[PDB]
Amino acid sequence: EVKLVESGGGLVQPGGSLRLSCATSGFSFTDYYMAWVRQPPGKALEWLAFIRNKANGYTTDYSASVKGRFTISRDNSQSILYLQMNTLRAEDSATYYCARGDYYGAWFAYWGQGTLVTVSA
Amino acid sequence: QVLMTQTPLSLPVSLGDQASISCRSSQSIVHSNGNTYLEWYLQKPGQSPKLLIYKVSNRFSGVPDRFSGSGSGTDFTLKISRVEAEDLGVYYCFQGSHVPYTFGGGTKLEIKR
Amino acid sequence: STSSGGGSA
Ligand SMILES: O=C(O)CCCN/C=C1/N=C(c2ccccc2)OC1=O
Repeated sequence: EVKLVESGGGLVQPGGSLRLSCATSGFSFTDYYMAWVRQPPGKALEWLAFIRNKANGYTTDYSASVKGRFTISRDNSQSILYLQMNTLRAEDSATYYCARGDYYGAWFAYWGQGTLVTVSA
Repeated sequence: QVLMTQTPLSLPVSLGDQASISCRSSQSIVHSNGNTYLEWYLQKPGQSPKLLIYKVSNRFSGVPDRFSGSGSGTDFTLKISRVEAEDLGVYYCFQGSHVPYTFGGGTKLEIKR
Repeated sequence: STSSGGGSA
């Protein structure tokens, strides 16, 4: 049913951009809150930026750790979520996941398998 | 920003014993509407995290009864009546009602004796 | 490195 797949991460050089993507399957993509959580090989899960559904005018909020660099977006026709990351760095190397809110008080009801990024060579 | 501070860092248990993870916020985590978007997740070794309890105490469909959360305020606590081997992993509490949304540092739930 | 390469709110 619900399928969330990420892709676009890889080995990048300090500074410089990259564009992550998440494909959707099994749900009217437009009616749901979406996010990007990040877990550096290190430890803790870290919410980066979130995008809401048509019901909420597709608003968007970001952590400050990516406030100006990273930028979220959503292809409502193709049902895909993107995360453009710019001037990457060290603390950026991590497995980036895709998440979709639940019809109730829940932000991450469905996570993707996650895609890894490594920046520091 | 309001950070979550969950303890203990590591929680050793024998399969079958109850387990209790705490999560002290650092300030009221009540949204403008009436909710407290405090959630729990279980990330098993090398495996995306799962949603366990969304509002301070609702149990996400598919998660077994063993799990339950609670305690509105600044102190929230996740409890598991009997811990199966498949419960072992790292639990994180997530604060979802105040931007910048935050996670706890986690609390590994490994086998004790 | 390869080619051509309190305080809380
Ligand atoms: O369950 C119904 O089938 C499904 C869809 C309902 N619209 C609600 C959605 N509600 C949220 C949401 C995300 C965080 C807190 C409160 C609500 O994300 C969504 O995609």
